[PDB]
Amino acid sequence: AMDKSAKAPVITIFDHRGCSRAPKEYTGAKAGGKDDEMMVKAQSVKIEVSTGTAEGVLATSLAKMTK
Amino acid sequence: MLDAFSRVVTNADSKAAYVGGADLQALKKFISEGNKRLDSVNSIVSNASCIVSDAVSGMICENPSLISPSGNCYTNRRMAACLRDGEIILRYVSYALLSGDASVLEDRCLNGLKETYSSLGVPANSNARAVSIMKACAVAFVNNTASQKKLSTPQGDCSGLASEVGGYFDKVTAAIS
Amino acid sequence: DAFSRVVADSKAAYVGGADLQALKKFISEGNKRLDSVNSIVSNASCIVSDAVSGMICENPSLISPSGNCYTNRRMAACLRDGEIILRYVSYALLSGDASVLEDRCLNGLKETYSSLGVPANSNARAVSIMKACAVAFVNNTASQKKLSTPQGDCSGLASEVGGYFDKVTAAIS
Amino acid sequence: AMDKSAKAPQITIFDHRGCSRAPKESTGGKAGGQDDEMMVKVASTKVTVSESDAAKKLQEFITFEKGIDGPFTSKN
Ligand SMILES: *C(=C)C1=C(C)C(=O)N/C1=C\c1[nH]c(/C=C2\N=C(C[C@H]3NC(=O)C(C=C)=C3C)C(C)=C2CCC(=O)O)c(CCC(=O)O)c1C
Ligand SMILES: *C(=C)C1=C(C)C(=O)N/C1=C\c1[nH]c(/C=C2\N=C(C[C@H]3NC(=O)C(C=C)=C3C)C(C)=C2CCC(=O)O)c(CCC(=O)O)c1C
Ligand SMILES: *C(=C)C1=C(C)[C@@H](Cc2[nH]c(/C=C3N=C(/C=C4\NC(=O)[C@H](C)[C@H]4[C@@H](*)C)C(C)=C\3CCC(=O)O)c(CCC(=O)O)c2C)NC1=O
Ligand SMILES: *C(=C)C1=C(C)[C@@H](Cc2[nH]c(/C=C3N=C(/C=C4\NC(=O)[C@H](C)[C@H]4[C@@H](*)C)C(C)=C\3CCC(=O)O)c(CCC(=O)O)c2C)NC1=O
Ligand SMILES: *[C@@H](C)[C@H]1/C(=C/C2=NC(=C\c3[nH]c(C[C@H]4NC(=O)C(C=C)=C4C)c(C)c3CCC(=O)O)/C(CCC(=O)O)=C2C)NC(=O)[C@@H]1C
Ligand SMILES: *[C@@H](C)[C@H]1/C(=C/C2=NC(=C\c3[nH]c(C[C@H]4NC(=O)C(C=C)=C4C)c(C)c3CCC(=O)O)/C(CCC(=O)O)=C2C)NC(=O)[C@@H]1C
Ligand SMILES: *[C@H](C)[C@H]1/C(=C/C2=NC(=C\c3[nH]c(C[C@H]4NC(=O)C(C=C)=C4C)c(C)c3CCC(=O)O)/C(CCC(=O)O)=C2C)NC(=O)[C@@H]1C
Ligand SMILES: *[C@H](C)[C@H]1/C(=C/C2=NC(=C\c3[nH]c(C[C@H]4NC(=O)C(C=C)=C4C)c(C)c3CCC(=O)O)/C(CCC(=O)O)=C2C)NC(=O)[C@@H]1C
Ligand SMILES: [Cl-]
Ligand SMILES: [Mg+2]
Ligand SMILES: [Mg+2]
Repeated sequence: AMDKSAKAPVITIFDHRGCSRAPKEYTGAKAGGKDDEMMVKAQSVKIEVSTGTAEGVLATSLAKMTK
Repeated sequence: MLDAFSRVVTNADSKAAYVGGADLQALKKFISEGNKRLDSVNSIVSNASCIVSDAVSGMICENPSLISPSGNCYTNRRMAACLRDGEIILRYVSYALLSGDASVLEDRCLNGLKETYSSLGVPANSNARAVSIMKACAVAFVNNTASQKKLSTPQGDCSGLASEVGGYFDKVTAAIS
Repeated sequence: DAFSRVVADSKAAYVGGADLQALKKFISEGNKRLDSVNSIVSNASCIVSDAVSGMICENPSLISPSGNCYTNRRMAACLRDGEIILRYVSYALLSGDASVLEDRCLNGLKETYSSLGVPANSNARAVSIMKACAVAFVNNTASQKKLSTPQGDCSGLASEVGGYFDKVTAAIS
Repeated sequence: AMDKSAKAPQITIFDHRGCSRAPKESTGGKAGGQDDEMMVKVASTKVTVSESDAAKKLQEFITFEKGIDGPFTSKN
């Protein structure tokens, strides 16, 4: 069911091939190739929107509307 | 099902889950079109704020009464809730695209959603337009026919994945319209 | 006068009707100029986001633990500054003048950035990406276009806004 | 001088020709034409970005994707 929590799956796709910052978060088995420099992250997160963002969208909308 | 993400998708905990290395090699052969699929997800979610804001502001420029004093986006509170919902929907669509399956979208986002909107008076025609703008954004990011110089990915034809993501948006539209 | 007071007087200036007619007699190419300003201002969030994102994608060390955008606090300040700069440039274009941009945004800015350690080459890149965005919006050649403006040449206004960005670059580089 | 207050001009351009929401905010009377349905507003407001919003932006930025416009210039 839609549970009214305002949570959603936040996916972060880290294709960091060639990156000098070493992987460390993933601790499962290694591939022995470029898959060791890439990762999919997912996390359940409450989605929030600020009043500043809301104000910005309001201003954009007023400026872009005509009639 | 993506087993590493089972607790993510049930909101069972707030712990991050990680798929790299051999687990990622395997994920890409579990799902189809693996590299392109992950590129497609990346191009959508990395542009989420803009997709949602452009969709909501476009919904509004087409129907300005939404931010009149009687409209359902009037006040920062209502605008923020609408932007939030657009993002929730977009993120569930992005999970459908990551996994290649609409189930989590249907079950954890869409089931019961229309009845909530009906009870609140969230206008379904306007909501459908926000969703159709988001869909258009996603299809353009996935099936981006600009030259190699302008793409973050090796050039090739991602029209199939664009059609697939479009179908997930269509499931949202059918559920809430 | 009304805008100058605002940018000595605390409340906003609302310039419509006959006052708008008068405004357009004292700025060059008034109608085109207001279209040009709106094309930037109404798209400000994407302009700032794309510029900061591009600054970072060109130099990811900026969000490493030793980079100047590390922590939400610092990232927030950088996003904010991009917006501040874009706002002053946009007001220069509205007013047809650089005096407020120079006095209120640029004079003293490099000294502040030097003391903070805000990296000048990275900052210059954020500004240059915003410049490219603004030129395209003025000329209505960005990917997101205004549908129905009367066609004509706004290259003069595009040059003018480019010059305001160049003042920013010169001041902070 | 740059006064460190984070205040900057905030412009709203309203080309609201034909809009059914009646104008009520002008103070200088009527042009007798379409300027009577258009307005430039300028305020001086503090620019603020919350830490939580900056975190949302970082989660987008860290993946080195782009918008439709521009060349792809990342090496990562
Ligand atoms: C290369 C790009 C980078 C340069 C150059 C630099 O200065 N920083 C670079 C990258 C960078 N990465 C992080 C943070 C995270 N990266 C990952 C993903 C990697 N971890 C893994 O285990 C694997 C694969 C097996 C990866 C690929 C994750 C999960 C994080 C943590 C953050 C998150 O958003 O979850 C940063 C941020 C600062 C830091 O932690 O170093 C940077 C800038
Ligand atoms: C037409 C577009 C609209 C439809 C249809 C609808 O339902 N609402 C529409 C417009 C709309 N306008 C505002 C708010 C303001 N508009 C102005 C500018 C006008 N006022 C003037 O005096 C003149 C010219 C002489 C104008 C042109 C201003 C200043 C505001 C107030 C808000 C502000 O940002 O300062 C709204 C918002 C809700 C409301 O106030 O009615 C809407 C949706
Ligand atoms: C009000 C006058 C009004 C709008 C506001 C605007 C809304 C709108 N937007 C599109 C389509 C797209 N928007 C896109 C968004 C983005 N591209 C980027 O590069 C950034 C990161 C991000 C945020 C701005 C994209 C990719 C698209 C798709 C390509 C395209 O331009 O069409 C539409 C079209 C929707 C459709 O096709 O049904 C609309 C309506 N338009 C307005 O009129
Ligand atoms: C990181 C992987 C990375 C980027 C992020 C990106 C940065 C980049 N962007 C430009 C140029 C433009 N960006 C524009 C922005 C927008 N256009 C829209 O329609 C939306 C609303 C808005 C936000 C996305 C625009 C208009 C331009 C100019 C386009 C043109 O000229 O027609 C550049 C180029 C900067 C330069 O020329 O100096 C760059 C690098 N690229 C990345 O790799
Ligand atoms: C539509 C989606 C795009 C497009 C995509 C292509 N991507 C190609 C290859 C490719 N992408 C990745 C990165 C990807 N794999 C991962 O594991 C992760 C993250 C965890 C990501 C983001 C890789 C590793 C590869 C393969 C190696 C490479 O070529 O770099 C690709 C080419 C191969 C193919 O055709 O199958 C394409 C076409 N291309 C486009 O033009 C649109 C915009
Ligand atoms: C570069 C900016 C553009 C371009 C712009 C042109 N706009 C022209 C005319 C025009 N624009 C407006 C709207 C403007 N005036 C206002 O007072 C306000 C808001 C307060 C705005 C947003 C008006 C009223 C007009 C006059 C015509 C009309 O009645 O609509 C225009 C025509 C020439 C001119 O008037 O000088 C041009 C060329 N055109 C382009 O092709 C680029 C991309
Ligand atoms: C934006 C395109 C819309 C619009 C949206 C509004 N939604 C409002 C309330 C609301 N939305 C949901 C669904 C949301 N919560 C979840 O947990 C999930 C999925 C898991 C989703 C998609 C709920 C449950 C509620 C009520 C509770 C709440 O807000 O947290 C809403 C009203 C907000 C308020 O008055 O506080 C709005 C304005 N409105 C529009 O006009 C367009 C069409
Ligand atoms: C983003 C593209 C940058 C970047 C920017 C940072 N700026 C930081 C602080 C800061 N900025 C200003 C100037 C600002 N305030 C004003 O009043 C005006 C104009 C009227 C402007 C343009 C000030 C005065 C300050 C310091 C006081 C404050 O934070 O408000 C900042 C924080 C540094 C720190 O706390 O460590 C950052 C990160 N950083 C980057 O890496 C790119 C290049
Ligand atoms: Cl676009
Ligand atoms: Mg099922
Ligand atoms: Mg990449």
